[PDB]
Amino acid sequence: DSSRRQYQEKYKQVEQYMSFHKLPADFRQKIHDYYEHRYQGKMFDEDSILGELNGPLREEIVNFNCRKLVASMPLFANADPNFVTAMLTKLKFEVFQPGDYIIREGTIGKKMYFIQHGVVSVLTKGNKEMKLSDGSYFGEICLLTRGRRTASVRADTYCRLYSLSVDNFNEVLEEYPMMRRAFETVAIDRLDRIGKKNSIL
Amino acid sequence: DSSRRQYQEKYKQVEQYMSFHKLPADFRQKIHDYYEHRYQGKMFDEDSILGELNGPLREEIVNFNCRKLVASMPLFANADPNFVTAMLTKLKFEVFQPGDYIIREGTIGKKMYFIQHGVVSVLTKGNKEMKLSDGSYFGEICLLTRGRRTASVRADTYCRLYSLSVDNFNEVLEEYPMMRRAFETVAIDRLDRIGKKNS
Amino acid sequence: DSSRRQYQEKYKQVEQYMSFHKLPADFRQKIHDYYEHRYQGKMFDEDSILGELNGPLREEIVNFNCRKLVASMPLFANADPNFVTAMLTKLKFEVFQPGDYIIREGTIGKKMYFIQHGVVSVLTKGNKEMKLSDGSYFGEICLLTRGRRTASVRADTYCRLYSLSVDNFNEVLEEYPMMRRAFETVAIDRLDRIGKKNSIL
Amino acid sequence: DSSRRQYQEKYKQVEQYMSFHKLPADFRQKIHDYYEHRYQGKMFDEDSILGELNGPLREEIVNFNCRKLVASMPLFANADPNFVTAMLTKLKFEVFQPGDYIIREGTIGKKMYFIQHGVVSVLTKGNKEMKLSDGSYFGEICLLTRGRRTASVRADTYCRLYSLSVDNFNEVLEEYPMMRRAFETVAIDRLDRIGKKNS
Ligand SMILES: O=c1ccn([C@@H]2O[C@@H]3COP(=O)(O)O[C@H]3[C@H]2O)c(=O)[nH]1
Ligand SMILES: O=c1ccn([C@@H]2O[C@@H]3COP(=O)(O)O[C@H]3[C@H]2O)c(=O)[nH]1
Ligand SMILES: O=c1ccn([C@@H]2O[C@@H]3COP(=O)(O)O[C@H]3[C@H]2O)c(=O)[nH]1
Ligand SMILES: O=c1ccn([C@@H]2O[C@@H]3COP(=O)(O)O[C@H]3[C@H]2O)c(=O)[nH]1
Repeated sequence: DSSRRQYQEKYKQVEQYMSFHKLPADFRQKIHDYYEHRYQGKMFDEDSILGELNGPLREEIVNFNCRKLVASMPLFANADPNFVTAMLTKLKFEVFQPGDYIIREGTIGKKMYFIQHGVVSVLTKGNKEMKLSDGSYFGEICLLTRGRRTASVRADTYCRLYSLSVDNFNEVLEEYPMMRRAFETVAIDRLDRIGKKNSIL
Repeated sequence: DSSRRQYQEKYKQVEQYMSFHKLPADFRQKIHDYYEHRYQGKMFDEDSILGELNGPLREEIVNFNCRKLVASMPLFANADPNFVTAMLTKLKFEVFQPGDYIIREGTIGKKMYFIQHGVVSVLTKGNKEMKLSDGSYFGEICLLTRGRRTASVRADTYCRLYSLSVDNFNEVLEEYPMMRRAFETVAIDRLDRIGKKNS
Repeated sequence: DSSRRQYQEKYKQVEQYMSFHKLPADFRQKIHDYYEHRYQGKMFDEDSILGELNGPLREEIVNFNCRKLVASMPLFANADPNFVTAMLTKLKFEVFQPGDYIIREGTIGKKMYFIQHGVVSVLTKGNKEMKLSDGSYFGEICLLTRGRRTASVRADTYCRLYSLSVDNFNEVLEEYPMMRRAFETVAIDRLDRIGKKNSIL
Repeated sequence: DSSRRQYQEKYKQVEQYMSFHKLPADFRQKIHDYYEHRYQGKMFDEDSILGELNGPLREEIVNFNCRKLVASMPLFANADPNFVTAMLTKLKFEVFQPGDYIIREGTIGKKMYFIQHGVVSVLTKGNKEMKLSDGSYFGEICLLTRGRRTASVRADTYCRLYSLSVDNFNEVLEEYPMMRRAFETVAIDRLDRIGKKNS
């Protein structure tokens, strides 16, 4: 209803914005396709909806909303239910298109990504490409070690991801410190592959 | 008028959201019941409204609105009207449904709760249940001690509660440091019952 | 136009809010009278208007908007034009009604007030009442000394004031440090009256 | 469409505000001219729009939108495309009218400015004027040195400028510390001209 009307009205705005800034045709279609895949014809002010509720309802919703991600992520498959719930309530749903550089090597990293659906290539200067898909995560090394992105990460298909900010990452880890090790273990394997023998983890 | 219509429009938007996210029907009904009890057909941007006023008017409005809560609460009984006002200004209104766990034993606590109307059960592994009702509060132990929750608290009825965050709690206690003692006395008696001591 | 329509629509909301919370009749009329005196039938999103402009236009507007206050305040009558402009751009216009306690003794003070128009009584426990009016300011002692309100301040008439927050106060004073003395001088006179011989100033 | 109407509705609201505050007619016309040049009949919540997108799309859009600025600016000439993107992401678009003092000698500086289109005069007490135009920047000295503005800068034409705050400047320079040198070199040459040295 109004959710569809909000999609339509906001897409209208986007169109006007693009025409005003004279974006080329190919990019306008890309933006079109992004809205369609990201929102599917509906837009909600989720933060204001969830804000209207209480903690327990909010908990149940984030838990059900992220059921697919939870299922496919062994980090989550197995864990303490309060840890999961704390993680989930901080995640931000993001959609990426084929070709997008989600992460650029050498930049400073402020977030990590969990793959619900899609395929990404990890491109490290100095090494071969490798691929990550459903139930993998990436970007954890900068959150753990606060240095620079050790590789680029590029979407190969439409990717539905959930991002976590560094500050949120540390908020959750200060509460469930025993869970840090799980990230670190994955991080050490990846650092080993790219020739960083790394004690900090 | 527009506030009844704002409720109507908002609840349709919630229905649309639940359908999009494919939530199960009984959850959908749970959510419908929550809105009915929480908002009772009307919605307001209270932040926008209050923010259009001045301090004296907001103070007056908060005291008036919480006059029943305040009279029910022994904490406010002997108390400085400025401490009362400081507290009220910082409370967030919340409603819970029967069987909701407001608090879970073992988790980290960031808020405490005052009861305006309803009954809750305090569920402590290792001890008998106890009930709390109108004008008591709970959840204060982790705000004082920064430990884990010592008990679960479950809504037995519909509960209308006002929550106070740990940051606001400290702020107002920084301001009225004589009032910390009242909370400590209660906390101490409940720690005694569950066989705990804390220096 | 829409400014009047926004007043009317927002006053409607207020009315609904009050009926819902069952406020008594006398207080509803007080709120009515407040809207009428504060807004005069018009409402603007000033922050969004001023946000649309640039610095120089913004400067000219705050300067003209506060012409009356500037005129009647010797602190301002005389001062460096950049200091004034910096002060003005931080002030918040507030209206108070006869009987209002603007400030309560013993509380912690986070703002001071400049009187554009109106009369206030300063009520110190332990001393006689005194009055302040157009071109006076009050509440400066807590901003300077960060302790407790040394007296209550109650509106006797409709008062049109401009408030300044402590953080804004210090922001401006870190830039124009030579202006602090002016507040301190007034503060010392008032502290003397209420029996606080005070070196901190 | 709605963005043309948003301009119309917004400008009526500005007219209402100016009438309420009793601003003089020529100021009222000044403000009318500013809106015409700044917004050119359309208004958008760019924050809301961009915020609906993702990082890759916002990056693409910012680079596309600033392609002329970037090509005009020698600072970006040899530069890492990630440093360029970091900077662009932090710029705020601003327009000034002829005779506006963008900066006043002697005041405290919190921002610097890049010129996309227009000419400014640099007015230094004690020295001859100089002009700056498309692709130069100014106001960088106080961002580096945290002193007072060493000169006034006045708009001679309509000026379309992008501003960068001191906090954002440091943030991006924290990230690309090799780029600080470029700003220093310019700053040093301008300090030389006004007979100043700084260790
Ligand atoms: O051989 C490798 C090297 C790295 N990576 C990922 O790429 C990410 C880039 O950002 P980051 O450096 O914050 O985290 C990195 C890892 O998650 C990988 O999966 N396999
Ligand atoms: O015997 C008992 C034990 C506990 N309680 C309450 O349950 C609360 C759970 O969270 P918390 O640990 O921060 O605070 C606790 C108290 O407010 C109680 O009333 N009686
Ligand atoms: O004899 C007196 C005593 C005090 N006062 C004012 O009352 C104010 C109360 O708040 P404050 O303590 O932050 O600042 C105080 C002064 O500005 C006054 O005008 N005359
Ligand atoms: O001879 C001169 C002197 C100065 N300037 C510029 O004017 C600016 C004024 O503010 P600021 O002091 O932060 O930075 C200064 C420079 O960018 C210049 O281009 N040539």
